[PDB]
Amino acid sequence: DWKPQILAIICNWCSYAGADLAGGARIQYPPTVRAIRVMCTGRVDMLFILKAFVEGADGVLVSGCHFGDCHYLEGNYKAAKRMFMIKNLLRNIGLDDRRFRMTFVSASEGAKWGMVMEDVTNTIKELGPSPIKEFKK
Amino acid sequence: TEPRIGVFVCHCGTNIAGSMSIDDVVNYAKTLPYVAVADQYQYMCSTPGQKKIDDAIKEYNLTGVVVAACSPRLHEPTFRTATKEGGLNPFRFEMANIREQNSWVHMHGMWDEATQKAKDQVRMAVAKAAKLEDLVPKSVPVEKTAMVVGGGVAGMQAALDLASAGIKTYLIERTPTIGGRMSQLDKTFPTLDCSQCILTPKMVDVGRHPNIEMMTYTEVEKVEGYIGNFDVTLRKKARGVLTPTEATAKGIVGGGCNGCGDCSAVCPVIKPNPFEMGMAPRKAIYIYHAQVMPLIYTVDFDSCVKCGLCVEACGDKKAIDLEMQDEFITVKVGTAVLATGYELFPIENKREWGYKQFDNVINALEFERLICASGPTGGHLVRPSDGKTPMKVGFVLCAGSRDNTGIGKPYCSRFCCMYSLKHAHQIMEKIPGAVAYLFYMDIRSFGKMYEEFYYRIQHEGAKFIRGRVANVLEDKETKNLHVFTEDTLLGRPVDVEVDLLVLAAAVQPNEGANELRKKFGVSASQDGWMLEAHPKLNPCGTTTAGVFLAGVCQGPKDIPDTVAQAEGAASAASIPIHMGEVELEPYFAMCIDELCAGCGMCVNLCPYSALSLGEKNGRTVMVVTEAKCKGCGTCGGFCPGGAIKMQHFTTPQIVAQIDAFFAG
Amino acid sequence: AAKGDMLYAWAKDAEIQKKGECGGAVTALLKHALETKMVDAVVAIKKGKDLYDAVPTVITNPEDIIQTAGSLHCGTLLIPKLIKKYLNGAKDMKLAVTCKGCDAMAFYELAKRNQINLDNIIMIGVNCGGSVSPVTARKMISNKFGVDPDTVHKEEIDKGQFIIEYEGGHKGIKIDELEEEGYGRRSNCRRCKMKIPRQADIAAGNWGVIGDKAGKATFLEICSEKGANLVNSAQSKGALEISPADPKGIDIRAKVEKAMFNLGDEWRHRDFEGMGKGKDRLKLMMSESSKCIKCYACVEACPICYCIECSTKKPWYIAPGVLPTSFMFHLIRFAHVSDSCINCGQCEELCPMEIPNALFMHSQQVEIEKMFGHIPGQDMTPPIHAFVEEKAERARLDATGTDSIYTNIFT
Amino acid sequence: SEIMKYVATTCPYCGVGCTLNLVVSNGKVVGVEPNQRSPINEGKLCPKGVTCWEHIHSPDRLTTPLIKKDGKFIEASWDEALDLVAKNLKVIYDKHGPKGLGFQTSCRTVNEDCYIFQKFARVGFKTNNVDNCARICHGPSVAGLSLSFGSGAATNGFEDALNADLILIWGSNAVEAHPLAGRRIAQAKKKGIQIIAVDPRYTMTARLADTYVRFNPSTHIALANSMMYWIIKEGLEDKKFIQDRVNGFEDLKKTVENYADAEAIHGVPLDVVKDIAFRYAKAKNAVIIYCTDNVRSMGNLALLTGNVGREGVGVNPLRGQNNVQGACDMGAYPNVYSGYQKCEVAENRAKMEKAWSVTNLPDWYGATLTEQINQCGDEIKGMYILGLNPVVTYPSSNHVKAQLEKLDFLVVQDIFFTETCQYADVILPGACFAEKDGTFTSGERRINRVRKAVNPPGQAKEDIHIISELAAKMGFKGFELPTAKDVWDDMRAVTPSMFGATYEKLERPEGICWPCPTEEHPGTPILHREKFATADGKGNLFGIDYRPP
Ligand SMILES: Cc1cc2nc3c(=O)[nH]c(=O)nc-3n(C[C@H](O)[C@H](O)[C@H](O)COP(=O)(O)OP(=O)(O)OC[C@H]3O[C@@H](n4cnc5c(N)ncnc54)[C@H](O)[C@@H]3O)c2cc1C
Ligand SMILES: Cc1cc2nc3c(=O)[nH]c(=O)nc-3n(C[C@H](O)[C@H](O)[C@H](O)COP(=O)(O)OP(=O)(O)OC[C@H]3O[C@@H](n4cnc5c(N)ncnc54)[C@H](O)[C@@H]3O)c2cc1C
Ligand code: SF4
Ligand code: SF4
Ligand code: SF4
Ligand code: SF4
Ligand code: SF4
Ligand code: SF4
Ligand code: SF4
Ligand code: SF4
Ligand code: SF4
Ligand code: SF4
Ligand code: SF4
Ligand code: FES
Repeated sequence: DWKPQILAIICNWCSYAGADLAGGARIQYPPTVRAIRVMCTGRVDMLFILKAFVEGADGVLVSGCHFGDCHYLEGNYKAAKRMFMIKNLLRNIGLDDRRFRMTFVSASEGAKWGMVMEDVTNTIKELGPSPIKEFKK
Repeated sequence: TEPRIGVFVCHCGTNIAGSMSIDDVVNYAKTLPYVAVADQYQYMCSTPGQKKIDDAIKEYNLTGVVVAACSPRLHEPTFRTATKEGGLNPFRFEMANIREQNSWVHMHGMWDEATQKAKDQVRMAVAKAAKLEDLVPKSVPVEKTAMVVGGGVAGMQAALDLASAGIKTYLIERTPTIGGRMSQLDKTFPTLDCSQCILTPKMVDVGRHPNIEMMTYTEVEKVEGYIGNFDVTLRKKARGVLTPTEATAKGIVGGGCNGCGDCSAVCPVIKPNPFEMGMAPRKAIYIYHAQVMPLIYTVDFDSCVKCGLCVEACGDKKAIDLEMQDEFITVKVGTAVLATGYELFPIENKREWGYKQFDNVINALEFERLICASGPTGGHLVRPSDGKTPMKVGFVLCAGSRDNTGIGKPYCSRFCCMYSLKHAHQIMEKIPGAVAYLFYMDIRSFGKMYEEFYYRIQHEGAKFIRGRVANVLEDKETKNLHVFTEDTLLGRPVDVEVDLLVLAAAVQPNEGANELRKKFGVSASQDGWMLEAHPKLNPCGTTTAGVFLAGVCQGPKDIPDTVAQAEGAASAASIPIHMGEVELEPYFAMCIDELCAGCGMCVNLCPYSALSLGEKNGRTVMVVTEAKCKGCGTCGGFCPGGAIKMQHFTTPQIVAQIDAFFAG
Repeated sequence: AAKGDMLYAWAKDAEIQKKGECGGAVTALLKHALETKMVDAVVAIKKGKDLYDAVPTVITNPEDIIQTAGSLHCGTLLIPKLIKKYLNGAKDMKLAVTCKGCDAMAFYELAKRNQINLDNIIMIGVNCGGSVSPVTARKMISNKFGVDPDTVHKEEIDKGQFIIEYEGGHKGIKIDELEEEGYGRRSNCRRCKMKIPRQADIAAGNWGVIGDKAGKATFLEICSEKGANLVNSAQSKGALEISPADPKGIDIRAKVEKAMFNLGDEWRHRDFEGMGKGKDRLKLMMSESSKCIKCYACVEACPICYCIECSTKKPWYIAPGVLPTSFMFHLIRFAHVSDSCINCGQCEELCPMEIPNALFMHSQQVEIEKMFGHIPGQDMTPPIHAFVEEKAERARLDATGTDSIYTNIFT
Repeated sequence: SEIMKYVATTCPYCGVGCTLNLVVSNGKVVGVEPNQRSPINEGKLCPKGVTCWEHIHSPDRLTTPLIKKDGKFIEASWDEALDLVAKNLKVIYDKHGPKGLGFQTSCRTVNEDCYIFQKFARVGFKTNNVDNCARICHGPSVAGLSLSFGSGAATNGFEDALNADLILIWGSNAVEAHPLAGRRIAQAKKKGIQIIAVDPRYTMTARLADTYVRFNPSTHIALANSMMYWIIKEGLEDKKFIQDRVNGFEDLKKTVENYADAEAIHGVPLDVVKDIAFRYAKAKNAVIIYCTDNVRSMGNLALLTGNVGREGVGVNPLRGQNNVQGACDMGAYPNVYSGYQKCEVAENRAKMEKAWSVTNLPDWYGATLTEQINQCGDEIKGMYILGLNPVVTYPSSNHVKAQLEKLDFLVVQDIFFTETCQYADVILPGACFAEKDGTFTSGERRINRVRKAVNPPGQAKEDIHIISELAAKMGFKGFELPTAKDVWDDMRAVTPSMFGATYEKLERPEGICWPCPTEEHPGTPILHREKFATADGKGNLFGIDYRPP
């Protein structure tokens, strides 16, 4: 039974609030994703995601605020640019670009957070362990 | 080696202990790299919990503390205060959310897995806390002055509110008088009170207040700085006439311009009056109207011929200086309020209404001036074509509004329905037997006592044709106006004959308002008005700190809504002045100038314009205005060189969390 | 003679014309600019010990400019980074630099980053059909031409073939035949598509010269007002000869440029598909990058890398001392550079361990360019991350028809 | 006023001899740039080469001569220090013969410095107590490979391994130290060449290998003997090569037989030793890259399989230091004159008498750096040190300190104020590689050129200038050598091996390999092409038994 290793970097104001609301509503989801809780998900550098993938992450999830709903008014657009370029980079280096995703969860969507956890867990179990672990890292 | 961290795990009374093994979590934390003590307690948000935290801090000499409990947004201030009481910096505390994210979502049949997730969360929290520094709270002092740009009702209200709060305030008015648009109105909907009558006490209060410097006939030349200290350079336009204070300062004991008016009586130059929409004559030396706050009689220098007759008209008082130029004043303010107001949309476009080519077609402000008793005539509405009183007046509502054709405006001007009703009432009252026709397309009486006003207007005899005017022709013999539209109710085409046609034109920001709002770093909205900090919960604020918006410059409004907005802006501006300090965000960005390369990419990356490129030790580096930064982290996450330090969320601390996730 | 004209230019002085490669117009222009005191120095290339040794030189004394006449097809080096390092980005010196297409692109990439001052630099760029590494050139000459390299008097690339004039005659071989063997132009030059540097101040070449001026005139394209003023002054002071270009010359010039673009596309396809795809490409890149010994010459030579202290040196990304470096070392460079890489090739040819850095970097470059639509080396538009627009991101998210950045992005 | 000037110079940090461009701006080195014309490295440099310019203009560089008077050092003039050195050296010589003086040089100095050093040590006072740090920094490899092949230098070049088929790295940090000699291994990996590493720990170099073999430390000879025993057992030895070019085969057959299954003497299983041995002896061209019995046994492997006098073959020790080859070639060695001319034989002594205007050359075996240090108080009193820092470098630093204290009148000429300098009585500032104008001799025997980039800081001087001034003050004749080229010509005029390598030929980027007798000779990149350099034209192999640690 191989245990997937998904890392999440979720902003304080919307995604973290959404996860808190999901917990408050007693919405169940598998215990596979652990969070980081940056302030604005525009704090997320590309080197964070790449370091996670190198260190042995099986999947990476970054959750922010809906466009036009950022607490700092522009962070999620910078994050979106960075994550689009990250998807390019993971495809072009031979990694599966579907191992990484960025979601937009607001503070009122706990059920959406549970659905996202289920979907990410299912996708990563389908893809299997990261190839980077086998090749000498 | 030096960091010693204490881990404390809360049971939350079988809320956490019912889903995971707390003993396993504690015994695991006892073996983490930097851990001096690991303890468990039932309710650590209670006073015994704080007592235990303090006792452990004192007896193990902990460098930092990690609490495995509910979400930080619930009890982070609580445990920060707990840690501060005990001899540790508040921001040396770290929290692991093991209830909202581990115990309440993994209840059923997930016991070993939930414990493993708790171990991972505690590991990541300890890894972050081992690299946490001391964040001493710091603040920026605030200059105890305020600036209000715009002397209208919004600017006047904001200035009076700030002054009566005990704050010295500058009121900067472009025109020689403050009153604004309200001074041009004859009556006010829906109460029909005289506008000058309700506004004159406010104007004299502004003029008399010791805490307000009323600088009229001047504008803002440039602005620099931030919320703590705005250095604003103003140009005092050459007024040409001295006030008694300025006359005494100049040297002569003779007073300056008691307002007698002899100069205007002898001036031989005639020019249009902007206050009367250009329908009335005025001299080169003049006042807008009799009820001007500073009764000081400006001279129009680009129209004066320097004949020097007004100086003999003003002898022994020497109030007139024909040969002085604009001065520049550098003022040091704390906050600023923008109240620039509005102007009329140019309805000379939209050719099917003959505003400029037909003589008996006028706009609403011209109508107000023509029907006011202080206007070019004795309040007698007369036709511009021949001066005869009209018996039939049409009102074209929505003139240039809700228009998506690119000529007019796509928004509603908010008050054109109400003052059109007021104008219809005024014509039907002042001229007996006159009939008002209102060509309307969605009558909008939304405010308090507005629907009752609409009912009363209909009851007094006003005709409402529900149809946007298609076009307007004029008869060559009698300059009467044929108005062609459809009565969509009754479903028939209609050609209405009117002696006078009044266009309820849309409103737009005043000329030069966009340059001013760029000068203060305020962004425009997609309608072209000044943008708000938050459209819902901060109607007065702006993204730039220390700048607040009041009045129609934020968007078209009624006088009561404008006054409410102005008072709110005054309160928001007074708050930092009253406190005397602006507390910086606990987690601002710092530039490590030893690593900056002066590329300047990050400058355009901050929504709040905090980042700028400046010299330091002869090198071009980045400078962070801490008063503007908000700890978003966008710049720190971008800079390739790692020259920006997001404290409490630094790159070393976040990577430390990621490293510990993939550890044992 | 004004912003977009095509001209035939040569030198009044017979010596410059004779030593100049295709009419000495570039050298005459540089010499005149240094005479007239428009610039304080000229950064050019001169022969070192032989014709395979190309050395950058800063010339302040004008009568030393004739030594720089003529091109060196073995000079595979990049001027602008040297300017940034050793001339303070020309922030006090007005400079006149002769440059290739890659050199102009590097100029613009460094100007986007405030590293140099383009208002103090005149770019007289030249067309480039490709360069050859000097050791590789000597290996071709000794192996495929059957000639001792020391005896070679001149070597060049014309009409799609490598020609060497050596004592006893001249030989010529199609560049494609050499490239199919493992010789010829540099790997990045085969993929290059910046043939005519229209982003420079003047663009000088020998394509489109026809008839009586086959090798006696230079084709000048005036790409700026600065270059127009320079050429007008050179013509006025009697130091340069200008003639209108014959239109059919421009026709063949455009045809040759299009053929070069097609060849570059062919080589791009060949190399990028030769890397592999899927897990095999990842295995290739990780096995290649495992050889790195952290010389940092890839970082120090790349125009885009401008930082004071590279992230590859910070201890929380790369653990110091451990020589079998993690894959993170090259992923940092991929993240930072692959958006705006000008395919200069310096990273690949300064690498002691023979790691194809330029191949990988350009492979991400082409994908980034086709999705974001940002062409690196022109017009000083900010890098894709230095300037993020609202509508652009909203449209990019809406184009995928999905509420998240997960799938439906690529074809 | 040379706003940006490129100066081509050889890297001073190891024996590969990479070429780089120092950048001079207003008379100060400001950076290092690639030199793509060089065939050695094609403009490529290791971490050290990229940052070889930092120490040139350090503030701690010595600028004036220092003299020790009753304790702390005092600045002095060149005349005062040189006169003191001359007086004390003459007194010591006249009192204690040739035995007393001892001469130590570094293998970092240019060839001219080492040659003029040994010339001064012999043309004046007649002793050959002159040595270098090669004995302790590189090792005894040269002596063993000289016993095997006649000459101890590397037989083939570096890129010649690209023509091989089974590059065999034998316990080397090739990519760690001398990384651009491992660039060739990486290139051969790209070309598709078998590579075998026998590093006793798994390193960067062993990662390029197709096969990796780990063996217990200090058991190289046992594994080599096992390989040779199997190659002899199944007759993969080159009989034709052995008959006409190698002697001593029967004794090898006698010796090697006792190592049929040498497991537990080395940790390599029998199938692995058999596989690697057969792979070596079956490839037509195979090259060994090594890093005295160990190198002698490596020589025995190459002789048995006939991989010496050809392209892409041979044994290539890496040599570890910038001019360890040049220092030994120029005569900075106890019992050789120049180009390994074996002072023992009288004919070379007569030749040096004829060409040096001197009489009664020593003829006796000198003392090495350890020998001089051990007897540094009893009979060796007074000694000249050219670039070494013996206190730090030698094991048991306290013993070196004590014996340096026992001596009288140490001279520790150097560019930096090291821990040895404060035991000295006179300190003469030197010059770094960027301020000299000599030559280096890389490990592959190529003679590369060092060029003057900047001036020395203050009153510092090149070692040739200092030694010439000292000889002028001591009255010795034969040192009127104003420039390094004159010293090079003087060196050429005596040694027959390097007669044809003029500065005109060395100005070419390719340089010149060391066995170059005639002026039109294009050098000798491949050693022992036709015959070996022993007493007869046959290289002799030896039988080594395994002595446990
Ligand atoms: C025809 C008409 C009839 C109306 N009737 C009614 C009614 O009956 N009842 C009602 O409640 N509302 C009525 N309104 C709306 C009312 O006029 C507005 O709500 C109100 O005037 C807005 O207040 P304000 O001070 O923001 O506008 P303004 O009075 O326009 O404020 C702008 C002031 O700032 C000055 N200023 C502008 N730019 C600068 C600058 N760059 N520097 C310095 N000073 C500057 C201007 O000179 C002016 O003094 C009517 C509007 C119109 C057009
Ligand atoms: C490597 C290379 C390849 C070229 N390939 C082509 C080609 O395929 N087709 C074509 O039409 N033109 C090509 N050119 C340009 C061609 O040489 C021009 O026709 C000519 O150089 C300009 O005309 P000219 O004789 O008046 O200039 P010149 O008087 O010859 O002046 C040449 C100038 O270029 C400088 N220079 C020389 N070598 C280099 C170098 N390696 N990098 C940068 N600057 C250098 C010299 O310092 C001098 O300032 C190439 C140039 C180079 C350097
Ligand atoms: S700190 Fe949180 S988890 Fe602990 S008892 Fe209080 S509310 Fe419950
Ligand atoms: S004449 Fe003099 S006092 Fe009278 S209104 Fe004019 S300026 Fe004022
Ligand atoms: S000087 Fe000017 S303001 Fe005075 S009366 Fe003459 S025209 Fe009028
Ligand atoms: S307020 Fe009335 S007249 Fe004015 S735009 Fe709105 S609907 Fe039309
Ligand atoms: S902080 Fe970073 S991005 Fe900003 S100017 Fe400095 S180096 Fe450039
Ligand atoms: S954290 Fe945000 S607000 Fe603060 S300087 Fe950086 S980008 Fe600007
Ligand atoms: S990269 Fe392009 S411009 Fe540069 S040398 Fe190669 S072909 Fe010429
Ligand atoms: S130049 Fe090559 S070996 Fe050096 S750090 Fe870059 S990739 Fe690694
Ligand atoms: S990464 Fe390499 S190929 Fe790309 S621009 Fe930089 S040096 Fe040139
Ligand atoms: S690789 Fe990235 S961090 Fe390093 S110098 Fe280049 S841009 Fe800066
Ligand atoms: S390999 Fe040796 S010679 Fe070459 S740069 Fe490195 S240390 Fe210097
Ligand atoms: S605060 Fe969540 S996206 Fe910025």
